[PDB]
Amino acid sequence: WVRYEASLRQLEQRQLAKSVVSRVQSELGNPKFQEKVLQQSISEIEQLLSK
Amino acid sequence: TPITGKVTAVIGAIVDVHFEQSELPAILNALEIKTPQGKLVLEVAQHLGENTVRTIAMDGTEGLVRGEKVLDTGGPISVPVGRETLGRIINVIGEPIDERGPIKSKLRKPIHADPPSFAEQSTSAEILETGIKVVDLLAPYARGGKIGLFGGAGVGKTVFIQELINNIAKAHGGFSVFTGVGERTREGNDLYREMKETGVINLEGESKVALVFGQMNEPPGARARVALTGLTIAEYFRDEEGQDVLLFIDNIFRFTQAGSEVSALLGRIPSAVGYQPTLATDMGLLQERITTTKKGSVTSVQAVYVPADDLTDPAPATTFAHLDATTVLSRGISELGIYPAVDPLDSKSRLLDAAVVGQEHYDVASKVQETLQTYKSLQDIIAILGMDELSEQDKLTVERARKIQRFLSQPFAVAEVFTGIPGKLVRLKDTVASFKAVLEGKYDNIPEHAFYMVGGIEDVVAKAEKLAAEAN
Amino acid sequence: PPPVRLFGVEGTYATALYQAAAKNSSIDAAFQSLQKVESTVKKNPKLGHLLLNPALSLKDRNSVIDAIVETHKNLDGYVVNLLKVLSENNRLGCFEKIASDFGVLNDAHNGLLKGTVTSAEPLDPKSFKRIEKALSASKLVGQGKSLKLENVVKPEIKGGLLVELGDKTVDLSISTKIQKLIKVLED
Amino acid sequence: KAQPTEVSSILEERIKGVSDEANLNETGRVLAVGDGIARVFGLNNIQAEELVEFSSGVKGMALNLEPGQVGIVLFGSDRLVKEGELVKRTGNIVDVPVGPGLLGRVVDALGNPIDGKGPIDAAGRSRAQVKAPGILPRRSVHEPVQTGLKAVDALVPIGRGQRELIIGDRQTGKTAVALDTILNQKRWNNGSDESKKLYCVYVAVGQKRSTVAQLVQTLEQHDAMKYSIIVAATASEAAPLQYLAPFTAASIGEWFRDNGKHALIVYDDLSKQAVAYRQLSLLLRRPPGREAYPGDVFYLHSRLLERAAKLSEKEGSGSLTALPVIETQGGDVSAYIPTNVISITDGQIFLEAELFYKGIRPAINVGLSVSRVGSAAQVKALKQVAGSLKLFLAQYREVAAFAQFGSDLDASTKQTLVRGERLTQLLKQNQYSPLATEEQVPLIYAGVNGHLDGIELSRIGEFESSFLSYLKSNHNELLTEIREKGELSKELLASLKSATESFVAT
Ligand SMILES: Nc1ncnc2c1ncn2[C@@H]1O[C@H](COP(=O)(O)OP(=O)(O)O)[C@@H](O)[C@H]1O
Ligand SMILES: Nc1ncnc2c1ncn2[C@@H]1O[C@H](COP(=O)(O)OP(=O)(O)O)[C@@H](O)[C@H]1O
Ligand SMILES: [Mg+2]
Ligand SMILES: [Mg+2]
Repeated sequence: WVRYEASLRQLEQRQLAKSVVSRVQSELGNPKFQEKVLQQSISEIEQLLSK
Repeated sequence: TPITGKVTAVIGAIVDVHFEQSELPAILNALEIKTPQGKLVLEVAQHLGENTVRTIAMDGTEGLVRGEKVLDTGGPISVPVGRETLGRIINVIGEPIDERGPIKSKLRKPIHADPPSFAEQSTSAEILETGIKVVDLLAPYARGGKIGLFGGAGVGKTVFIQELINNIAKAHGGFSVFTGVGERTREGNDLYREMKETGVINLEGESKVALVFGQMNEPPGARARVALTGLTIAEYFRDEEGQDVLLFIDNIFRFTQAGSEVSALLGRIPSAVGYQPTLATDMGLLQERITTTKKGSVTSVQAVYVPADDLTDPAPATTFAHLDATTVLSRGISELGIYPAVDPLDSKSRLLDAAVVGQEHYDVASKVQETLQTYKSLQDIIAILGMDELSEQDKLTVERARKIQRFLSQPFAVAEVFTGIPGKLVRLKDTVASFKAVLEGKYDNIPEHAFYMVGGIEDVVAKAEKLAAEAN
Repeated sequence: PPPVRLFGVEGTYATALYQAAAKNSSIDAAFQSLQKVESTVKKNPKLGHLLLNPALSLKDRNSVIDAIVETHKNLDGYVVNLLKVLSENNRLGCFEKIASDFGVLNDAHNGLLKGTVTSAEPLDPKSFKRIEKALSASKLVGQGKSLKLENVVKPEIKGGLLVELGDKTVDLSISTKIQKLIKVLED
Repeated sequence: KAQPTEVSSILEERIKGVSDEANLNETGRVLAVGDGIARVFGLNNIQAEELVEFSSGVKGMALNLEPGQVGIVLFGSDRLVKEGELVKRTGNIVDVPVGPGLLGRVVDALGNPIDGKGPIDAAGRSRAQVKAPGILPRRSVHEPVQTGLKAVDALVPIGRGQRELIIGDRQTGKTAVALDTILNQKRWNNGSDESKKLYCVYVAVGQKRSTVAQLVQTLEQHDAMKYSIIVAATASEAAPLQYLAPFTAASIGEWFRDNGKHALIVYDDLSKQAVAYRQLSLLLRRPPGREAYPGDVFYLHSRLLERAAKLSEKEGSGSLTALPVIETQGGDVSAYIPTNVISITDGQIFLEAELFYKGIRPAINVGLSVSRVGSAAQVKALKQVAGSLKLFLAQYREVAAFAQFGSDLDASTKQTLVRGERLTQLLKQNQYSPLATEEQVPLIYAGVNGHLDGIELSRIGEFESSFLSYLKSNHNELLTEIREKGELSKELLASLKSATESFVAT
């Protein structure tokens, strides 16, 4: 039973991986570029200023 | 203004440093780098050009970045010398391996010096009563000369070195220096503990031996240059102190192995069977720096690890010609039961002269060699043709040779736990008399096993009596 | 010491030329001469093939040199010497490379450090200006030098930027970040 | 689940902090790749043997630092990495997790958890390349290692801290004797005295994943996985993984050793490690030294096996017993790699193929198998009985060869020959059968003391079982006395003599 539960955890983990990659593919289609570009441009500006 | 350089290339144990000035350090100069864990020393090997030179790392190039500051000492690697080094473990860079504080040596001689000239060569034929039957019989050891202990892996080379140390250094009287070149650190620890127990090393008092360890865990440059460091210690002890130096260089073949090590990455074209092209020359200066001069003497005791028990390998073959006394520890005798394994034929010394060891000793040695050679020649005859299918004289010679080979076995005090018999010692005159009596056939009726693991002829007759009593 | 380290025979001549120009303090003249020579090479595509030819003889290489030298009547007092050194060393098939490393040496010392702001899409020019000022004001290889960042539209980046400047790139691309969570998700 | 979410959030916050801190502190552009070695530009001030992060995700490490280009060996498949990939450096020397959490866990060369049992909890990170302890930190090998083989491995022991070699051809029993030793260590690591526990660590380098899976299955079948680390690099991953896995196993071994604990490490089949280094050096622009092998193979074996040592009481009295394994071709112990490893070790254990095919499952040749702990670093009960039995057995072999050479006072008429043949037949063992030290003295004592003259070679196999049953059924007094004392005294010697000549009639 404990190894069956370990296999259950492993299959839950791989199903989570499939969900993550599916959501990544979904993000590859939706317009999610300009806002994040501005966000990490500000992040890199703050990184340069912090030093 | 100290000479400063910047590291450009780090290839394993090979480090390339460039100096932004015309003042380029000379070859063999010591280049120190301040590492977070301590100090790393580099020895210049070649001048590659463009104000860049090639160096050999004395320590592992841990965390070596390109452009790290390098400082040139100005001269070769200098190690502490004098009576202070006695009873102290000496590293390749001279730093005290032991944790008994620093070394307050008055001088720090460089490890790269010219060998003594031909004029200052005080050759001698003095005998050395080591206490081992075979070496005292067939290849007598020369006091103040160079000593060889050729042998393969697992043949007793380190055991023979330890036994020789125990036998001689205690009664040597003069100073000595043990030099570990590319050997196991555990064996060095055992040797250090044994000489501490026997009184040769006295931490709280006076010690007759200086310890230099370049153990086989260390980088190739350290293995190559520890022989030079110990040689410098021996040279200072011989010249300045004027004492008979009992130099015990352990695994001298590791020097040539490290030379080939650095040679592959130095750009040198490999020599035969992959050795370094400059093996002959560099080992020539190293070995010729050991010699008997007018100031004193260095009795170098070297053990050579022959690769694959192949005596035709260039390094042991040239060490044969670059050495006075040879003691080959053949594996074929080591596994035969006579673990002393000193092959009674290729183990030759220049002391085998009628005017040196005496006419009787020379005759005895020649006759025992004759008997053993008859045994080797008739090995196949006994093997498949048949021992009984042989002449009476040939059978008698074969039996005498077998008895002699069994007699060549001698228990060692350092190998008491190994052989299980106390390591008794035998004097040269006793060995000569016993072997002369044996060659006369006075002990033919005695079984061959009586000569097994015994010392003098008294031990032989005692073992014969005890086996007769126990067997009845 | 030359401003930057150059390696290989294609670049040893460049740093030698830079060292020679440093003695005469005529780095600008040598630079302009090299640009004129490579412009002449681009003017005649056959001439570029002439340079790259390794079988072309010593007299023919010398004739090519006099051809490229007689125009402009002299490129520079030293770069013609470098050209004839290349001829006697048979290195006319690398002159574009030597000019490349000499130019790299030029921006190394003249305060013209170059950067590669690579992105999946062409960089918006309003956002382009924001990148320039921040890195110029920052201390990343900053000792009073200008900056020449240029957008590098590549498909390897999923999105975002890799601000590259003097052996310094920031792992700010969103592609590397989404992958970095994947291995730990697969634990 | 709940843990992946918070773990991911924390680690990506740390990732953003790293990206926003000091840029990345150095980078590089890939110039070449292939066979697990990658050239890269940049990295002007990169540390030596330093881990590097690749954009694709493959790990790396710096064996070579040329002017301009940097020699990086690829830790994993080289398929992912391409030209122009940014190569971030981790800022530290190559490390591996070390600690008590690695017990019961299988990890790769880099120390990442590969068994899928969860994250690795390590007290710290130790460099894969660590200088071996010096002369004074090292201590003489005196504490025995219970091999549990009921063979020459007992009469000539291993002891705590020895690098006892296991030479022989493939499928001769090297892995077999290694696993028997690991299983036998359970009897001592299942207690509470940490001074006698031997926390094993396996190095399954150059081993197929099916074989290592069967090995770990056998380990946990005998409840041996609780104390054994299976840090290894299988044949699936790249050559640098194979090259580094034994060194990181050595790092774990020193962590156990530097903490005062005793650990047994078995470098299983270092030959693939040597040829993996060959693969690195061929395309890393290091010319080979001898016999197509780069010269530094001897040096790497030196640094890797000399780290295995017995620490002194000042350093914690820890032990790092090593069991190196080499796969020789055709029994050629005179080949290069043999010569170096036989010269790198403290004795060897020969396993010829002919003895395995003859029927002797241990298949160990007594004649050449030597060690530096003869009648030392043993229990004491076995060391007094057979402190010099190896030389006697070698002489028996020589005389038996001599006996067949010519018909003389030899063969069965030779007491030495009879004793040697009976002892050689005695020294046998079945796999997965760890035998304790207490049930080993009476057999060897009967062999050495000439009590097996009238037992016959064919009946010695039954005599072993009968004698062991005799002790474990109706003579457990002296057996338990030997086990608890760890030595046979005059009383114990007399009792064992009583038992042996009482049972000689049966
Ligand atoms: N007199 C002896 N009796 C029994 N065994 C010996 C004797 N001398 C040496 N040995 C064995 O030989 C081995 C020494 O091997 P050695 O030749 O020193 O190897 P290496 O030359 O590689 O150091 C020891 O392990 C020891 O067991
Ligand atoms: N009593 C035994 N002792 C040792 N090995 C045995 C025994 N009985 C069977 N074997 C077989 O011997 C093999 C040992 O091979 P092994 O030594 O692991 O190969 P390698 O030397 O390549 O690692 C095992 O696969 C096993 O099936
Ligand atoms: Mg040796
Ligand atoms: Mg195996």
